[PDB]
Amino acid sequence: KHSLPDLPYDYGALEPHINAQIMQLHHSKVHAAYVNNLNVTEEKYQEALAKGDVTAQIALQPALKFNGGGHINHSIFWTNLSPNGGGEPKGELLEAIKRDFGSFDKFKEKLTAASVGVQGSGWGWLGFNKERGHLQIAACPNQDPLQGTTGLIPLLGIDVWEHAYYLQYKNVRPDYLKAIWNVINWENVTERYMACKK
Amino acid sequence: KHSLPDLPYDYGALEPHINAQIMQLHHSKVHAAYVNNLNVTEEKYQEALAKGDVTAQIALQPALKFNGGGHINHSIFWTNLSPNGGGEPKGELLEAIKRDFGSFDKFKEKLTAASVGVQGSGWGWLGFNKERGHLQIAACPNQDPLQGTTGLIPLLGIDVWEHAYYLQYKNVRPDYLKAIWNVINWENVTERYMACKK
Amino acid sequence: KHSLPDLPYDYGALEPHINAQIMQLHHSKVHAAYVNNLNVTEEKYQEALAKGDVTAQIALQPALKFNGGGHINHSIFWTNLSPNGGGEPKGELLEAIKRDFGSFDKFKEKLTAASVGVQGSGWGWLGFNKERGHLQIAACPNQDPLQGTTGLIPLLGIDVWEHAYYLQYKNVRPDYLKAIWNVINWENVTERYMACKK
Amino acid sequence: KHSLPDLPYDYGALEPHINAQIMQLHHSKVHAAYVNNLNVTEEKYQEALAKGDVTAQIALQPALKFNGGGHINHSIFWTNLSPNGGGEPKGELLEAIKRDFGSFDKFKEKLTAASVGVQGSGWGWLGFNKERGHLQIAACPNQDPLQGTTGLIPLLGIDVWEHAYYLQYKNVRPDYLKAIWNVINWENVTERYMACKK
Ligand SMILES: [Mn+2]
Ligand SMILES: [Mn+2]
Ligand SMILES: [Mn+2]
Ligand SMILES: [Mn+2]
Repeated sequence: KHSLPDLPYDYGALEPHINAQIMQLHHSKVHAAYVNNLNVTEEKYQEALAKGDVTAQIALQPALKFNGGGHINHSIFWTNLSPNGGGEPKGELLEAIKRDFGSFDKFKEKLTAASVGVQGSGWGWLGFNKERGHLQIAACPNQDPLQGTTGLIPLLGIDVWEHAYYLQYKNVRPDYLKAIWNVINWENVTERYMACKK
Repeated sequence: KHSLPDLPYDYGALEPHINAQIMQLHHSKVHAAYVNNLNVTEEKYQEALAKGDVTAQIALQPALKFNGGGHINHSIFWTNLSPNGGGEPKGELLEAIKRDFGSFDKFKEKLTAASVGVQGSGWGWLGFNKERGHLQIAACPNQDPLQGTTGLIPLLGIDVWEHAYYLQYKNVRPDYLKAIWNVINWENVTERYMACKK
Repeated sequence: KHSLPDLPYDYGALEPHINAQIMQLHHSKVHAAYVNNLNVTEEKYQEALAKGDVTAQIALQPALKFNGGGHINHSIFWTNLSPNGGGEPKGELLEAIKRDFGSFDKFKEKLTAASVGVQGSGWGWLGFNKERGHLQIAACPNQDPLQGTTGLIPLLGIDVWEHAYYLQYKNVRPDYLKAIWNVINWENVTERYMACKK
Repeated sequence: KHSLPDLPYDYGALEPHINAQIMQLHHSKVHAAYVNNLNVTEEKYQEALAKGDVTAQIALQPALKFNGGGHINHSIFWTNLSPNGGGEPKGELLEAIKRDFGSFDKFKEKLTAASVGVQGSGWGWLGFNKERGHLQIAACPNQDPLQGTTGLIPLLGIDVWEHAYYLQYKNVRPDYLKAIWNVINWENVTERYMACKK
């Protein structure tokens, strides 16, 4: 059974960058629903699979990708943030960012560009391309997860669904992007990067 | 030059169903941006068309559908609402709804179902199918407009992008759907229906 | 385990409308590959689901929909055709057609148009909408199956992938559509209709 | 007005790798139809844009991308091939390849895989990412053009629509891919590369 992970910090720990109301709803309501809905969807698919009902399996795909991706995405997202986040990464991760994007600041502009560019709901990602052996930026629609749909290993995700910023930044998504850099947990992003170090 | 239409009522005229803050931002900020961005996009396409630059024309499609659809959708939406809305339609429109959906209440449940079912950003629509000569319910993603992408003539649209309800109803989209029925301008929906009366 | 069904007739039974080379290749190579790949994909999904590996489940969706859809679609297609087919249907089906499309000829026009309209690979379908309780024509891309993706019940499908007609009709898909009417198994289409209209 | 370019060689010049019947049909019928439909669609767009008819502009997008993309893609494809082609490229291009893909053979493996991987109709491409300043392989569905939809610059395209190989290789797309390497115009691919790498 999939389960809702606890936040690594309190709901108001990312203030004033992301306020407590957004965090509380985002975790206890939005993420929570994806987990429960994912479990329900998985149970329906085992039944469909057991009966060899291909039509049912296909009909369940949107729910599985949506709720499953929702669980995958938010689980990573919480770990990507920290009250003591911000600044820049060091060592290998930093060198890779410099190598692949020119400089840390350029990288921030490129991931900001990808995140602000999402039309409708979605996510901006810094991922790792195993085949090419380098970092790569990508944007995903709705809850479509990065690895499941592109093969890239997620390192840092920026949720740009309106439920992630509208209460506080209203329609000005760039203000939200501006603020989130202050709470990025580069320690976690570095750990995920080193995890694909092969 | 496309322009931002004035609202047919004040920003707080739909209270308590849709609060003033949502309306003020939705119209003066969200719709406004689509109009300006649409004008910019159209100007780029005339240049691309004049030079016969097919690649540029294709690259501009997402911006044109997104901002153009945004303008089309919101323009219709404002006219679909009224402080003195609610209740049920009469005459032909009502008979068609009964004929095509069984009853007015069933119709409300079906359009509610379509609207709540949108994964991510989008719209729920009651449209008119000219070929079949009957009403039809459809859901559209992001700002993809009803007529431009399905051929159905829009009669009533329900915006389910989070910027349309999150500030007030948070993650509970069904509460928003529950409330909006109280401000539907059936007089306008009837006018649009009679407009395809041929 | 899914299996390749035998054709209900000889590979050259549909001559001269659909030649024997196309039929033999379509059944013994094309459909067979979808069956094989479906079995492979389904088993990978069994493992992924057992491990609660959401990323793997999602990554397998394109292969499951494509190959699963391929199996569903071609299985129905073989039964929709017959060496003694052609002409028009009778009874309730014919009544539904004239009623929902005006006449049999207008119906041919609509389904032909939907099939010829597919850009790229896909299928044209005459289906049954259990919700509205009436017939409905739809087009599906690649191997996306009718019921699994639209909820409509398949009654008659027209495969417009190039492998279904290139060898014989070359780029003239309209000639292929005109010819296929001569081999439609209306008896089978009637069964499928009476089956969901109980 | 867009025009159908003459082929840079005889229809049977690529024998036995791609037969003359496929070449003649592909150029004189398939590509020709895209050109004709593109001109028709572009003119309708001129009218729609002049009237500020956003709905019509949006409704025309599928036809413009499909036919416009068709023209762009096939125009490049003819130049990427040659009767005296085959072998490997030299100089900077070859350096970029081994560098970005490991070796020429690994590159063939990657592009072949991308091309054979297309489910339904589409293209496999070796492109140039001006942003990262390196080569990049991508697959595009139907006639969606490489630059217009991904921003990457096309260097070499492999058409994997069934009309490009069914007549000769039947359902065995891998045999088609193996054969096409013998006619790649590396001289042309080099030009396109040096052109965007200025
Ligand atoms: Mn979220
Ligand atoms: Mn809106
Ligand atoms: Mn087929
Ligand atoms: Mn082609």
